[PDB]
Amino acid sequence: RELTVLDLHPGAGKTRRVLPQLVREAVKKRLRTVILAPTRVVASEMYEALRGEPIRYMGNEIVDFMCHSTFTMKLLQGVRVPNYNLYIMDEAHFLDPASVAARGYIETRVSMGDAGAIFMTATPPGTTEAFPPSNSPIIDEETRIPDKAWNSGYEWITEFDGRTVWFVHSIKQGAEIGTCLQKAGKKVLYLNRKTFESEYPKCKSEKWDFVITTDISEMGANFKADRVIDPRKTIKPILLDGRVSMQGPIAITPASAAQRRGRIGRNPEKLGDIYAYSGNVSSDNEGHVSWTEARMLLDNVHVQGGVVAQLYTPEREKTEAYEGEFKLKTNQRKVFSELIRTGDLPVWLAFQVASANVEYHDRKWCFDGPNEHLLLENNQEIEVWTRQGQRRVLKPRWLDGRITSDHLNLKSFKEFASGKR
Repeated sequence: RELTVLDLHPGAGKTRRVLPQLVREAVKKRLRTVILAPTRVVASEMYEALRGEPIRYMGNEIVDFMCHSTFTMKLLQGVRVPNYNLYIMDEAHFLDPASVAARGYIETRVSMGDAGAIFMTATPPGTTEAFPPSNSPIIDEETRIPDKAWNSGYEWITEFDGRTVWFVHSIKQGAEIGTCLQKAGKKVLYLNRKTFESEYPKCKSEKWDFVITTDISEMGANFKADRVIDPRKTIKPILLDGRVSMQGPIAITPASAAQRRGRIGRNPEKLGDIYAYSGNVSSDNEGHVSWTEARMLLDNVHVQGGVVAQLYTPEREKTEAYEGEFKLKTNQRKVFSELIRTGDLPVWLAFQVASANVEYHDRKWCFDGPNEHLLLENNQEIEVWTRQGQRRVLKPRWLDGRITSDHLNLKSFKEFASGKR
């Protein structure tokens, strides 16, 4: 039937209350259903909320549940995916290109009349409110926030008896801020994609004064906190002159800012909660490779009885690509899908390699580019050791700034270039 968008503000219980209602209805109506979580952590949260329900996690069951990226990767790999009657997408504002492609694919099956869909999120695509409702009033305090260690000033930060979640634009920024806070006698927990599964539980089992987080905590994380500090900065990959570069710190989106603030003001009986913020929000993000990458994904997804999925309607404004531009042949597509899935390469970079007819196991492109593609970290080249073992430096045929944007990306690419994956 229909694509229903339910805007439900942070704390409204999308997962804990609304999702079970939706599931019970779909089970009763005998609708063949998929539930799409943005992350593995949300996935487990949903599981807990949905115990007893006949759900298939990725008896008999007509309801499946998996991540956005799993969904669109299955579609890319051409492994059969059910012709679901109902698609429920959680956190449908998520800008990960796999989420953007899933939206477009889902809206297509709806427009073709194969299915109905429900998109859930506080901040629907096309909408722009940085200060959504909350369970309890939030004090919004525009203020000056340090971007680095400080020796003096900023006493509003440290003279605070409650718990604060501070969003940083990078793991690196988090280390320098967190360390300054620890030197000031504060107990800090660091949350990023490396540290999350072990450190996040500690937010419940330990006493803490600050959580220093990257944007990983914008959706997957519930804190019992009194304050969020949010400089509203990110670093984003921008496509320019046939290469991807990290540009920032730049303003975050209204959706992200709403998610960040949405960490507090969630107990109806608790009034003191503060959102201490600085800077603007921005929807000017067409330069972000993310949108190009969505099209690279979607151009390579088959739709039975239909044609190339366009992006979700309010997101079509984000790209100027023509239908089928990024479509690959069968074998290039396999390479492309595995460069992403197993290689852990960013989508745009995987695309460059695959469309150049490079085979998946052939890593020579990681070393034989022009000198202008010499990768640097801490201002120095990165010497690696391939499968045979002698002196090569990282210098890819195609330049994607994400390779060296943090230590997790760099280590993953060194492993890839060495032929480990």
